[PDB]
Amino acid sequence: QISVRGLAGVENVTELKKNFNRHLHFTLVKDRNVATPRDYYFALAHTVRDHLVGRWIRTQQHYYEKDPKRIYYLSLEFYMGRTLQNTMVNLALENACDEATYQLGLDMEELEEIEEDAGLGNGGLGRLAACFLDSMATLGLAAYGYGIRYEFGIFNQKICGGWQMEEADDWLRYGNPWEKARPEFTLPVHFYGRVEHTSQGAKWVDTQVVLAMPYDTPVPGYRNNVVNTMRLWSAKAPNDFNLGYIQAVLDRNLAENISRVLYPNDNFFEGKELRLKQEYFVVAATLQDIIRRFKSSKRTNFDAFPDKVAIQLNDTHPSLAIPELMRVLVDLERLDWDKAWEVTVKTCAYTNHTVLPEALERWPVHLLETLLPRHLQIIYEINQRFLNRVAAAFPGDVDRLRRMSLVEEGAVKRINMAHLCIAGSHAVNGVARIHSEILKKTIFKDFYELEPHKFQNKTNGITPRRWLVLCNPGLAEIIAERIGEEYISDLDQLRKLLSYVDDEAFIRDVAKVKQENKLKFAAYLEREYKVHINPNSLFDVQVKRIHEYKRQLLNCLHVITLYNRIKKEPNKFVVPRTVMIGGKAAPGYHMAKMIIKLITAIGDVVNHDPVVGDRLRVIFLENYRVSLAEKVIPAADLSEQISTAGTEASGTGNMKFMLNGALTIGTMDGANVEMAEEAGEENFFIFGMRVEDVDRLDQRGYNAQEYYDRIPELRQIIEQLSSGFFSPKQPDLFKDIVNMLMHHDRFKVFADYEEYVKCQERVSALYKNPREWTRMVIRNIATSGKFSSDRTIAQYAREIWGVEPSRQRLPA
Amino acid sequence: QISVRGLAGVENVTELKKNFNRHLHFTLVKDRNVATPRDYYFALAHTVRDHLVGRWIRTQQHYYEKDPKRIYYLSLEFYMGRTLQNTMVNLALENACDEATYQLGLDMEELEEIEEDAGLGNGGLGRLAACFLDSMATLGLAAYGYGIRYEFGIFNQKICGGWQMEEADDWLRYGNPWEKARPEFTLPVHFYGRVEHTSQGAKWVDTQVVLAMPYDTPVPGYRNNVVNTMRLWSAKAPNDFNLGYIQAVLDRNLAENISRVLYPNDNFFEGKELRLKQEYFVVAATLQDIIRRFKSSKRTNFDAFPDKVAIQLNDTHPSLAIPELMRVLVDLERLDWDKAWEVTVKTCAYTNHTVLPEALERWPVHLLETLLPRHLQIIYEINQRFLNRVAAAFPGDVDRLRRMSLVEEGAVKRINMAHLCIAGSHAVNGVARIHSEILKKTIFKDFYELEPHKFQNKTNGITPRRWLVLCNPGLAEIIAERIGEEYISDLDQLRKLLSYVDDEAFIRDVAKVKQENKLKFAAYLEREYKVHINPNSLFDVQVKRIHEYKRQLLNCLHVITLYNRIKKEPNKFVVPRTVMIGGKAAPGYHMAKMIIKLITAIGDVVNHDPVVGDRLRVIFLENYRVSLAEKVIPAADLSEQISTAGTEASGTGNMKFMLNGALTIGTMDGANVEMAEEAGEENFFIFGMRVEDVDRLDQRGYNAQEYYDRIPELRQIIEQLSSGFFSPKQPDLFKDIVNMLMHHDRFKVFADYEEYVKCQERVSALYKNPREWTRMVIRNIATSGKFSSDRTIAQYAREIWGVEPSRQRLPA
Ligand SMILES: O=c1[nH]c(=O)n([C@@H]2O[C@H](CO)[C@@H](O)[C@H](F)[C@H]2O)cc1F
Ligand SMILES: O=c1[nH]c(=O)n([C@@H]2O[C@H](CO)[C@@H](O)[C@H](F)[C@H]2O)cc1F
Repeated sequence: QISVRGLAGVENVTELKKNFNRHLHFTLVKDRNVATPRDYYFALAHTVRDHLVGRWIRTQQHYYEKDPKRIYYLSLEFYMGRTLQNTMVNLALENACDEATYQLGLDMEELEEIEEDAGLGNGGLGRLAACFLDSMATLGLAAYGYGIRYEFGIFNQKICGGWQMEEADDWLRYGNPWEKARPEFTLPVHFYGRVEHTSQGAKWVDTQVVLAMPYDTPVPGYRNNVVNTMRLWSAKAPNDFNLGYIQAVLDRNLAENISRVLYPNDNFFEGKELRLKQEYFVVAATLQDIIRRFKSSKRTNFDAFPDKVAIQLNDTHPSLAIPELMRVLVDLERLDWDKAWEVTVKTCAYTNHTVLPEALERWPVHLLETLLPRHLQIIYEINQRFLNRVAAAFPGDVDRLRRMSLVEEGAVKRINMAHLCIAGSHAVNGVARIHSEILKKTIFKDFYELEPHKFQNKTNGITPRRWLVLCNPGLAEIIAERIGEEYISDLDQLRKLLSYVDDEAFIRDVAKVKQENKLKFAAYLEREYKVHINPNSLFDVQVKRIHEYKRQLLNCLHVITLYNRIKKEPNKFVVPRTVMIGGKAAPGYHMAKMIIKLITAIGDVVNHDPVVGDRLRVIFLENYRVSLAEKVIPAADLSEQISTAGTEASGTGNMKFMLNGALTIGTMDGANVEMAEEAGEENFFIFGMRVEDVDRLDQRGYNAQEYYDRIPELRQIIEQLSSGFFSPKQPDLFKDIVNMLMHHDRFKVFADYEEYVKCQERVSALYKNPREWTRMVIRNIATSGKFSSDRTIAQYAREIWGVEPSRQRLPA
Repeated sequence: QISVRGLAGVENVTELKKNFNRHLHFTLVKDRNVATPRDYYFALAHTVRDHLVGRWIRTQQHYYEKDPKRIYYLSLEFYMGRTLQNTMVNLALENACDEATYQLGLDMEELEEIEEDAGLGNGGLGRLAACFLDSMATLGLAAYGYGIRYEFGIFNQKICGGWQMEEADDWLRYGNPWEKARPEFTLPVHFYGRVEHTSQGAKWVDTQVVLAMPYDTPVPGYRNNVVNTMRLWSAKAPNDFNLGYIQAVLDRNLAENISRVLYPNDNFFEGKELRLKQEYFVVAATLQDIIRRFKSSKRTNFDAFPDKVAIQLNDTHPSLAIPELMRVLVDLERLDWDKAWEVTVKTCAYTNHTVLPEALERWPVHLLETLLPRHLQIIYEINQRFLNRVAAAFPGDVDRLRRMSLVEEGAVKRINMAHLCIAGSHAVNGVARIHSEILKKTIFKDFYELEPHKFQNKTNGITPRRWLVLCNPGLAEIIAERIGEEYISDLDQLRKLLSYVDDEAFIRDVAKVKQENKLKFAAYLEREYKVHINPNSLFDVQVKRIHEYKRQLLNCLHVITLYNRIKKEPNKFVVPRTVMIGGKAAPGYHMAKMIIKLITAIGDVVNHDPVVGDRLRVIFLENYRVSLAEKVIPAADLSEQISTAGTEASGTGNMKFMLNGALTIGTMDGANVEMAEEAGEENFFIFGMRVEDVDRLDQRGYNAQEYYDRIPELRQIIEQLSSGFFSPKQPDLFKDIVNMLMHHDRFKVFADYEEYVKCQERVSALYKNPREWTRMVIRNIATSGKFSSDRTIAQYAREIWGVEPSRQRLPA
């Protein structure tokens, strides 16, 4: 049908149909008379998987023969979404499978909807890991993603009576055709116990043992025949575990609970023992596997270890890799401390994802003492040696010594895991230019002064395979018609589109693709949720995890302003909008749960007011996840990126909207700054305080009452919330929200309100002129190239890992 | 190589090799360079499984079209063992696969050893269910086995310091290629709650829900292209289960624990709540599935239900089927009580497996009250109506009323599940002629008097596929050479062998096959256990679960007698023996654990005494299970079947030894009586008290001291045990054993000692004359035909289920 989806050759289609029928019969044990759409999905998945196998085997054979430096990406989260379409895209099989299934009397898009998301992450950090795996394979790097195979991923969100309810994400119920269990590579992991000192060093004894069983999932590169591996560990009890008899067998669950469930917190640290066990479990199994592969490659020369191994730490979650590597090298391999430390530093690098104090991992010493006694001792020794260096560099500066210590003093002694990561890594990076600068100026200032060479920036990116070709084939096609297909793995080529900004045909085509996407999404909503929207309205979208810093509340204030203005002048023309907000709240985060209730409560009033009509709709998008992002992002006109300046490290949702033809309303925060720089400030809707303005306000003290007193429209909204206008049956329902905004608002919602509302007026003004709206859109798409994760990964490769990317094809 | 293993045609072999390589590549994702023997096993298993699929699909299609009466065999145990070789035998693929793997450079027998036993049973009762499934498929019956998919089967037994240790049987660790998950047929099961009475009958409300997910395993018939189904249920929590958040997800384990582990008790009732949950879980899911299939076949006519459905209860474990069927028919389908009861009685039949009082299920009322409140009410109503019938038949007989009641009075009120099964079944059977007679004379006398027509006998049997063709191909072949292959599904044809009892060639061939089997087994022991035996000795074998009634202790007394006699006259000739005892003890059964220690302790003394040499060896066979039975039984010369008369209902191990060329030393107990009747008493080594003799001794009182006083050789053994001869470091180790034998022996070990020892002398006498030993063996094999489970199943089919067996082939 469309060019970018590849060839549908007679031979290919014939073979696909044949193998589909083989799998339905032999694999699924069904015939066409009893088969359901789910059976058909699985028959297709197995058929496509078969095409990965040969390439997967020979890629791994190639790495053994060539013996390149290996890259190990350690993460507690891999937010993968669905795999079927992504695999077809990367293998150039989409059109062929579409034809084959069509000839069998099946709709492929209907089959695609059956696959469960692999929802093994919370949001930005987890999705970054997924985009990174795609780019590393596309760039021919010998890379492995290592994580945990959670039996339950991020919860499914149901909205009941306007409230979030959580349901278990039982994603493995029907099986996972993509993974391959590798019980033969099972490894032991140790917990608890005690440390014994012998004539020949320390020994960690009397431990409890949990087995780590790996499951491997293929990661295909874009049309280069490279297939890399994501290896996820599952927890298993040993067979003599607890071994009255019945209870001992039932108690195996205690060991296996380690890999049971993903902690559903986003940008928030919870110091629970089970989470610490998860962090060590992934680190211990992964490091053993790395060392095994290093020894088996081509007495043991660990001096060359950093030449053949790079370990990237995604946040501090796998920070225990640092003392674990020291433990293995010193206690087991018998290297001297100084040599082991040199190897460790040159091997490890650390990526920071936030500056919010509540997100920083600070583990109580008493927890580490009980669970990991040898690691605590190693951490104390690292700290002593590090502080000896600080004292030599800054003699007499006693406060610097306490500020920089890995051990924090107080009520409970804690270990600062970020301090550990900086000390034990050769590179530390932030994830956008402004964020990386904030790190050097504020929270890691002391460390930057000691070791300036360690600090880098690597601006985040997204993969243009999932986030353009897959989710928006209509846009991919009209671009390819003009500039060819090379841009899919070289996104900077989108700049060529600048020469079409005055092209009347292109303008019409860009706008046509957006309309079609909006129609399709408007239909999706009616079918699956019985919600009814006007597809001719401006689609105003804010999708991301619910958090006070992201300021969904500022969006709510604007929505109520628009409603109040309509009620004041009902017969005045306004540009129609559909305001869509979606995202999950952490189950324990009360204020985020209250914000969801507020959004639905506003919808309850606005959507049923006869005077409003179809001029304003407010919709909460339930169960926001990767597969939903792929649907809504291509349909969006306006992307809301409105975090308080200095709080969103980078953002990546922002980049997805830019690539897909939405304009951005945003603060100068995270990557928004670089996006505006690339496109031109005149092609962005920037408003509000800059970081420096927030700093000034903090200095004199933020007083929300001042804004309430001086802005009549703001006062009206607060009075409506307080008096029960949006909750008639429970007048005081939103008291906590009002109290927070008036007395305890860390994120200064009122301070950006006036400029936000005015900027929104400018958006509505431009939308009234379709031609100029679309020309600005083209200027955004054309300059989105920098935000490909291929660019990001090439920078990590050259500046941190010391490896060269390759666009060269492996033989098919 | 050998005829009975089928053809190895060029086309077949070529295709098998091709598919083996396909599975290694696509299914296992390996090449020949990295593959292990386990990978090769799996590639073969998938290749063989592929051959089952077409036949499995069309068998189930055939039953839908023909709509025959369906047979449902309900059991908490299916002791299946390994599946690979059994499947090859039944499909006639053994020689072809042997050739194909040979050409690939692999040894098939080595690959077969990799498969884990499906050890989903304890012993005789569970293995009977497995043999029954094989026979039902071979006889073309539309039969389904229904049970629980335990994640952990019967524990693996390790012997440490002479003691039993238990390890978890993690049989699913590497996957199970034979099963197919069917999550689409998942069904809810209800627990707890309360009963509400409405205008329209009772309602069971406020329940907890557990999901039952089925897994289907194919059951191939012998070369008839029939493939039946064994459907095993797995427990799953619903997704809103318990739905702070983390704990709610972790607590799912509580629901899923229902299918976690097999209770390891053999002939012993333990009244634990979890076991009751297992029993209802299998019954509730199974009955819903049966009713669904009945409604979907060809408003709803339940009068015809018993014409299309038979439910066989394997012991009382699934007895809740009776009140569950009443519940569904009365509460849900709204039938009147009397009609529902008629349907229930005509549908259900019950098989009793023991008369030992400690094995009988008597559930406390308080347990049923809390867990299954509606079932308790239904049971009370069944009891009231049943007792009203008894009162009408036997007016004034008040003690009969209390004896026959389903409710037992006392300290704790209990429900007698055997009484429930008799009341609610149209047929009740024992499992050997003597057992069935004991039921009518003793424990069920009252019930027999009320309803004599209900009581039947169905003597147990074993499948000649697993228990001859599979485990003893050498014997199968020499038989086939003379009488053809038809006997494999018509075992009565073995009678033709009586005309070869004087055939010098046949005599030599029978003895040659035994020697080879013994050599192979003697080698297996050295390889896997480093134990060294003389293959020219008489192989004296007792393998079965460890229990006081089975009298492994009587065997021990004989062994010590032989040792003492040798020590008394060292230079006298004795027929050399290897005495082998194996079997598992229930983890909580102290006396059985002590018996295992005694056996190893005797071995410790006997096997290291230089004066004994290789004339006497005592070996404990570790981890006795189905796969081990297949190895040892063909190697045995003497089969020990020495339970106290009246205690072993039938036995089936006895039949396996008879078929495989061992002679039997035994009491007139269970099926031993019918075996001796078939072969002729002169061709059996019968000794000891008959049932009537045990009864007489009980009347005057059993006094063990009398035997100790009158038998000097017995006195010597007891003094050796007491004084610490067999435990020098712990002199009083066996005090409990001596005390039991002297003061509290329910099974009268001393009373059979003299006759047992004398009978053993007659065995040794015959073994000295190889030719006459072998002629007696031929007379046993030739008359083993009655003990085929094909005969047993044909009797169930005609006399209980009302269906006709068929040897007719389905199209391939
Ligand atoms: O716990 C966190 N969970 C999360 O999604 N993040 C996010 O990481 C993304 C990838 O770098 C960035 O784009 C965002 F700015 C950041 O908020 C940060 C966290 F600390
Ligand atoms: O719990 C029991 N577990 C068991 O193996 N059985 C056995 O059942 C076999 C099959 O009928 C018979 O051959 C045996 F006589 C009997 O002991 C009886 C039980 F009650």
